[PDB]
Amino acid sequence: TREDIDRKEAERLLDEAFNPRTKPVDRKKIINSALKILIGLYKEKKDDLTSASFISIARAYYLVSITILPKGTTIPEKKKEALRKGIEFIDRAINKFLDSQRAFRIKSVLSIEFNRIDREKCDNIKLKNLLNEAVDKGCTDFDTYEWDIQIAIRLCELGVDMEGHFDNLIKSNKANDLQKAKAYYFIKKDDHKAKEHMDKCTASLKYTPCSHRLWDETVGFIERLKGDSSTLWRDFAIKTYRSCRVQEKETGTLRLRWYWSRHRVLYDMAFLAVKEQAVNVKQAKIKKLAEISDSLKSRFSLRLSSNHEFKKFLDKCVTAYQDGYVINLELTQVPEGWVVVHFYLNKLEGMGNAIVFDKCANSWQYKEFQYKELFEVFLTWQANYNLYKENAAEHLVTLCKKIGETMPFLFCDNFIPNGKDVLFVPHDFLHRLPLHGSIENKTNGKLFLENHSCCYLPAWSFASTSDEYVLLKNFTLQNNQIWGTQSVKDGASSDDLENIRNNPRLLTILCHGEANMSNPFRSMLKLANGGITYLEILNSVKGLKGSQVILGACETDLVPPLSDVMDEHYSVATALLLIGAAGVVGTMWKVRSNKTKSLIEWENIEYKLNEWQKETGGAAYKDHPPTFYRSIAFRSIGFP
Amino acid sequence: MNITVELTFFEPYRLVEWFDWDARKKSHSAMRGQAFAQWTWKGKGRTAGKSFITGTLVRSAVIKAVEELLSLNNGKWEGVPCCNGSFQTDESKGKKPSFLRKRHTLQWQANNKNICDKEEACPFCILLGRFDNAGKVHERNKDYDIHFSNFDLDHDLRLVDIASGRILNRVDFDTGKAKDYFRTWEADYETYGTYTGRITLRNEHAKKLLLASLGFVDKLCGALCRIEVIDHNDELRKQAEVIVEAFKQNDKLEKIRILADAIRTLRLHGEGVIEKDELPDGKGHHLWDIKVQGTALRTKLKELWQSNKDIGWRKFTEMLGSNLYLIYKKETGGVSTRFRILGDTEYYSSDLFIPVTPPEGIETKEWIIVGRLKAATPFYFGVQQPSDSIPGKSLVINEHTSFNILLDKENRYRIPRSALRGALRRDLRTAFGSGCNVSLGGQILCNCKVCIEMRRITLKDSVSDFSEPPEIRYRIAKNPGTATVEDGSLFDIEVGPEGLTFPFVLRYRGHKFPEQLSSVIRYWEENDGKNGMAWLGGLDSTGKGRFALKDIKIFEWDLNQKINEYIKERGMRGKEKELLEMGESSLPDGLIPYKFFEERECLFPYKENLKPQWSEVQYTIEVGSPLLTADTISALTEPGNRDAIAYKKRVYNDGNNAIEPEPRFAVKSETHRGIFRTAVGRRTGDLGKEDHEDCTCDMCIIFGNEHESSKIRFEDLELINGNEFEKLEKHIDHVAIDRFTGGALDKAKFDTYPLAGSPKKPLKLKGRFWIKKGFSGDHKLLITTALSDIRDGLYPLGSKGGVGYGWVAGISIINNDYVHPGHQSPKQDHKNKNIYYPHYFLDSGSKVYREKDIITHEEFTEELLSGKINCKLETLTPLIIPDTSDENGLKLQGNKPGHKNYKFFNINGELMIPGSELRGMLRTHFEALTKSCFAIFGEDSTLSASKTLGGKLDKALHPCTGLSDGLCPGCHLFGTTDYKGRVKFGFAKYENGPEWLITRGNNPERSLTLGVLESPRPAFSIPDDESEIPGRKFYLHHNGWRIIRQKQLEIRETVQPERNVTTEVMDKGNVFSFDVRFENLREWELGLLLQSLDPGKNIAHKLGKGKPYGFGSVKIKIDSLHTFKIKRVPQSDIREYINKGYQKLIEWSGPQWHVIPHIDKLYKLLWVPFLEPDVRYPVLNEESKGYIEGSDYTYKKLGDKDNLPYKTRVKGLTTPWSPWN
RNA sequence: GACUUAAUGUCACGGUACCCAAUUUUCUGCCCCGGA
RNA sequence: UCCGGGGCAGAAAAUUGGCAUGG
Ligand SMILES: [Mg+2]
Ligand SMILES: [Zn+2]
Ligand SMILES: [Zn+2]
Ligand SMILES: [Zn+2]
Ligand SMILES: [Zn+2]
Repeated sequence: TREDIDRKEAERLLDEAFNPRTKPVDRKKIINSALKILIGLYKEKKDDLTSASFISIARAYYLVSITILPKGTTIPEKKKEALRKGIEFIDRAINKFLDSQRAFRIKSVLSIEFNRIDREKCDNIKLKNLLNEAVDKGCTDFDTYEWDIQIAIRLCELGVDMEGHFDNLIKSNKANDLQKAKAYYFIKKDDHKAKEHMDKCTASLKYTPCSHRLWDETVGFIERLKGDSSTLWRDFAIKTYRSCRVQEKETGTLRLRWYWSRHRVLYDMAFLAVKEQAVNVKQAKIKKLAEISDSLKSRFSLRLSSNHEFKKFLDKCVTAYQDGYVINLELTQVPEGWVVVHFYLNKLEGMGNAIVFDKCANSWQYKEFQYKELFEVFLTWQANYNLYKENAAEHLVTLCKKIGETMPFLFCDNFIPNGKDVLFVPHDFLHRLPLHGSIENKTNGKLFLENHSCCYLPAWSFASTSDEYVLLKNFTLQNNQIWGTQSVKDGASSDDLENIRNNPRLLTILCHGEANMSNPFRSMLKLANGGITYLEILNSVKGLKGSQVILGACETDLVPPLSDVMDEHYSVATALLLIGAAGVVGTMWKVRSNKTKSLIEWENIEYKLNEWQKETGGAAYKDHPPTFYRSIAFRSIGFP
Repeated sequence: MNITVELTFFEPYRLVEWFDWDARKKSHSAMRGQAFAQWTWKGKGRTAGKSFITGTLVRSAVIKAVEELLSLNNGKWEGVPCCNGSFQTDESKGKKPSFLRKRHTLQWQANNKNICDKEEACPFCILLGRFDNAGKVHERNKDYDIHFSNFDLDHDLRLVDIASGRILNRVDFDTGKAKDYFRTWEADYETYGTYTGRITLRNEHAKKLLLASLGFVDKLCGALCRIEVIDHNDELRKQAEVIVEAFKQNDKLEKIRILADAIRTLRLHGEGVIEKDELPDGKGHHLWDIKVQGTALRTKLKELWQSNKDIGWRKFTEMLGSNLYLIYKKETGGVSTRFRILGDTEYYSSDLFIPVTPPEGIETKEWIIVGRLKAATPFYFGVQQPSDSIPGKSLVINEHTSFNILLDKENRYRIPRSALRGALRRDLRTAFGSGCNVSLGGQILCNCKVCIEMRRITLKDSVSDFSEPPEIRYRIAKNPGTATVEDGSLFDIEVGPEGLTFPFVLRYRGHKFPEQLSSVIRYWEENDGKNGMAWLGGLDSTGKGRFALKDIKIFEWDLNQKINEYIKERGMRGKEKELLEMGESSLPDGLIPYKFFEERECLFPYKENLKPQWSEVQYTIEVGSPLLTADTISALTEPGNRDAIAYKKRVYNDGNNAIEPEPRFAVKSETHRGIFRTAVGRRTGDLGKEDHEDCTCDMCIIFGNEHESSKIRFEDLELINGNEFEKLEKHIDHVAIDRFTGGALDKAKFDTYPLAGSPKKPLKLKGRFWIKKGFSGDHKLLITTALSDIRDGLYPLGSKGGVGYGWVAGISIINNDYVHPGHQSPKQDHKNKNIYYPHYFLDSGSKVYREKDIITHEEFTEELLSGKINCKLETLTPLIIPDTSDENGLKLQGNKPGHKNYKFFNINGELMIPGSELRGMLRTHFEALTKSCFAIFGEDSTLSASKTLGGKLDKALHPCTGLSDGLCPGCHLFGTTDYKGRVKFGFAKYENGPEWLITRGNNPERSLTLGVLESPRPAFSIPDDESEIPGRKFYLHHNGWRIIRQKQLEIRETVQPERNVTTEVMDKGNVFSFDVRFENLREWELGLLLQSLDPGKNIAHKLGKGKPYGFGSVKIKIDSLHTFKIKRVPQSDIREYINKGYQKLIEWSGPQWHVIPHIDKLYKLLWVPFLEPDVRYPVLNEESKGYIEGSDYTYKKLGDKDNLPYKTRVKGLTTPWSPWN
């Protein structure tokens, strides 16, 4: 009939889409066209179609599902939609009926994918029952159908006995190394051959794009191994993390938001593996922990570091950040007397790490802490701040005290020696914490800054003449003769900041600021006319290379309290760091004018920020919480 | 102790099916609706159930109100210092509560003397039930120090009676399109808005606080609330079946869709249209007089209404129209079903405690802005089909109305709280210039500015006090290639009237009234100079939903001081219309007017973000041509029997609180928007491409795609010249005339009712479009270019625009001397002794060239020149164009009853002829000249016998049916049903010359009485079935009008008054001027068009009534020709165009036009000897009136085969100017 | 009473049925021979 | 053996179809 020829054309289209020869961008379009043909046929025949036509509709829906790559955190709703619709249509095909075997094959693969993405809707026992139905209905043909291999591997992973099809599973040419390893591990328990096949898959991972479902499948395999208390999960996690590193080195900066940020649990798993493996060998393990921690920090920002083309790309990055549609130095290189505290908040476990390197002692050591209570207190501080800026100071102090309570090691002499300058490399919400102002949990406790002149760095990759000052006040010391020719005091002339040259040794942007928690790329320095923002800073201003920027603007270093898909800072101060600024004294929240001007008094570029903060009200946490809040807001960012 | 609590809702509260707590996780719809009103089925079948409100939900609302109340009063109530309470159940201590808080908890400095325990606790802990016997698992009802029982609905109970299922939305701010959607059951808040429950309290110390909390619960179940303390369808379907079957019997099945549309629109007319028989009577009627089961359709509908009077007239009309539509769909190959393949995203959504501590002594207050949203434009609030809108219920059957406007349970228009809230959130995000795209199910609150405001803002679902049925806009999509309606592109949208005012409530609860919220409220206000800018609802791009928020009256509850009176008055929740309509003195105790509303220009976010957001460009189109935006569906319902009428809007007038008595004629905002979009996509070529995915064309950024909103929003082109015209709608008759038979085809006669636009009295249509902030200079210049293109008359507005309708006169923000030899017989017979036939035939040939490379309408191709010709009509003999709007225009029927007397065609008192007649004459001349098909042909008409008329005609000569086989040059240039014409003839306007022909014979001067005008008989032209069809019928240029003048009295006396007609007649030498626009026109095509206009110095055209009588022959003079890619083309290039058109004609055959014999025959048919040949029709016999003695020129002599052979007669009818005697 | 609540934790007012579409395309108010 | 006569007065098409989330 007409239905037969229509569905034959749709099946030809789906098969032409199935093979990897076709480009994915047109593969999606031709799968959608085949689905359009099939759905038009289904609508024109309403509820009485040939069973194989319903099976073809379900296969088209599954093929749509297989081409919907998951986003950074949330599974795309079209993926769940197509899986649900395919399952429903193949259920209609099963109720009224080597064709039943392929119907149950498509049903089982659809249900496998639905269980993988939405385990609650397709629970594991129901999936197991339907997988058994499929395998007793002939779903065993390997070396010709990769799907049968998928049912076989899922069945062996649910825990049923699958030793009979092992030989056919392995001899099949269309089985990837991960399915081979799962078969060798789950039914034959051949840990050596499972290790060999997993090593092969991990080596192949160095080239597969992060969008590939093989990444999620191998993360799930190693997760299952870790839950099984297997002895191979550590090496598998470490090697897969090395593969993720080399791959992320070559993915697009847009796909860092989308698909690389998916493999954060993989970095957590590798961190756990190295931590379990952790005298000299132990120190190398500690340094590898630091490397794993730093590899997750500010990767898309690191790629943010002619003009119109870069502006267009930055606009694309901003649209991708908002979940919109886009239209198309070693860690031991610290200078002497400086201690670097690398942080890492493991999300797979409930712990966070504080890998520290002491350069003078050349000593690596980490301490674990519970960041859940500290995170709740930090969110308390952020909510109270966004409601009441200067009246949340008390909470800030509490938060600071929490940093001294959840992290008492910050005040241990053996951890961070007293008097050693500290460079924090925080992770996740610790990026937004005043680690410089942390108060030790002792009677009359001292802040962290008092003992150590502590500066920050969003990631270790950020670490890397003119001798005049170019203050750009837009709010006395504006008439001081130390200000250079390019310095402006009446109108900020944001265009002049775009046109600042000669790599000044210092410049003060005395203006206002807005954090823009909704979109950190429009975090604005309220300069003249249109305020310059993170988007404009990354493109327009180019003079401040090697500069020592001082930011009197409010909320220069304020970020949305909630962590992004990946750990990056997205602040105005980080924006200026991205254009070559050697150091930034950006402000972490709203401040008064008196403290900013006092900062500018400290000419006197070589003077440490810590001496300031000690002198002017920093120690007065019990005396006056508001003066503490005004004091610590100026974190120091950069590397000497 | 224990008290009965009544929870009254004041806007439609959300409802969801009750699920058990463990089973609730299975369904995400009930998982989300944990704060909704619960509904549990009372029996099998999923038909009837009971609606309740979970006592835990009322308890959560009450403890939230206690949190806010204590936070306002520095952590105290009535002098009793409470503690911060506990909202953290440790998992080791016990099981977590079923509902986990994901919001900031209002906290304060603890002033309690001792820690709270079982022995004694603060009223906050008592209201929490912190230290009672009852715990997280219910065992007994006596274990609760505070107990909130279930709240059963106070009024078995069917679900559809209480609730209506509705799809909500999550519209992306950047793209303007909804990311996803979800469905909830908005229950009736009028008949089922009251819920009774019980609250027991054995700890009287907290009692006062509890009662205060009951007064502080602003909203519950998704609705504002006060918490006080004590089947014709089957029969209609059968009748639809019988009606549709009877229509199918008369092969009028396709008319059933039109009938369903008319029946649905009858709901706007009320009962009287059927009971008083206000439907058009007919000249019977083509649709309302169709015989159904033995009776007329109108009488059948009257009987149906009498039988179905039980349901209201509105409901009866909608149900009958829907049933007729559904049955028609069933009989045409099944009813269309909708199925979103991939994107039907029905989406539904880290335990953490965040204590927020407001500073001690801070002042928090409530500003309740009350006003009226006036629909400055026809508003549309979308809703799904009624089948989808049934609670408790996979293809979905597409109902009659493609787009329904959301309505209240009593058919009143509704502005949802959700839609108005989303529009307010978008405007707030604009005002701040910084806001999030709403994240669903987030672990913590969005602390971005817009989210904080929205969490502090509570609106009210508003229902208009106007329940009359919606108006219907029948939007279509034009095919860019053929400029015709796209296949399958047709949809009726229910829009509410403009000017309809809804209540508007906006409660802000917070410390300081924001500059951005005040900026938004000033943005929405119309005030005096600006326009209201609340773009609520949908269809914003087509000017639907621009609401002016007028009658704004902000108030203020000083919550820190006036909390007791606020609780007493319940925040005036459900009493906001009182705040609108009560005096300043009669306010409640704690409510004071807010005198600190910042003015419009004193709000920086308004001036910087909101004011430049939408720039209004208002302009007035002056149209010197009749304007007709067709409303055929509405044309059928209201009387006059007009086939097509000008579109008119139903406009609400709150001054009289009713629809305006005279509807406002306008070019719909959809038509205006489509004209602009076509202009932009033609200048930029953006209309050319078929796919606009991942696409950034200028038209795509300006006008939006399937995935992005529009940066330009078009409003209606309202006619502001209604009072200027005495007869605003001019009845213009039209009829297709067979190319072979000079008669008026069969069924091709029709009429039109366009607005009386004339060059001297043009129509002024004032319309405006809004431009989004951030338009490129290139895009702004492109919009200006499109506006100027409209100004130059490139795109007429409305139907029949290519025939002389809706031509834009403006906006406000050369000769030929070709000599033709003629024919030997008239020139040689200088004595005028010869008598000729009044019409002859052109047998051009069997071969017709069809161009399958159809010229597109999607761009102005550079190789093809577009422009405008100005042509001078010169009448070398009296011309007759009757003003057939009034068949008694001359008012002489008193002397001669039954006589058809018409004035000359004229609009608004100035003398003109329709551009449709000019196009028809030029098209006949062009088809004959280019050997094109008989585009209009009476095939269905039968001839007296072996076969029909269509069989005799050649296959190649047949009218072009579809673009698949291509179109002939006549149908290529002038268009067909599938293809819009690329030539557009305007209404010729009289300029100078003798105004009228004056004949002393007629008692009414300047008028002339014609003879008998009877239908031509193909039997004379085709004497036998074997003989072929002669060809295209043409008439000669002769002075038979002089004969009519000398026999005026004889014609009047001998001919019956009803047999003939009298007309106002032109004189010799009258001059008209008409414009002829063309787009994407070939050089040879333009040359051929110019030649067909002005063929030569002696060749003239024939146009008007009385062509066989020698009337209505005109000379066209091209005095100017402008082209643009606007430069005036010199006569040299014009002659070059005509020469290459001659070359194309020669290539077709395989500048002296007589060389090719068929063109010579055509032009000698149009040759003007004036010489004075005598031409008149033969008489029947030797005894008939008007006979000349001693002449063989009679039809008896020319009818018999023996005396006049059939073949010789056929040859003579094919030979122009042939001597008949 | 149950239907139908769990209680030291419900931002669903946490979510514009939104986005795209020209009621349009073709047509001269025109015209002569037969009927029993 | 006969001396009149109107015609169409809308026909056909569409009546919904799509809605980019990874180069
Ligand atoms: Mg209790
Ligand atoms: Zn208490
Ligand atoms: Zn938000
Ligand atoms: Zn485009
Ligand atoms: Zn044709």
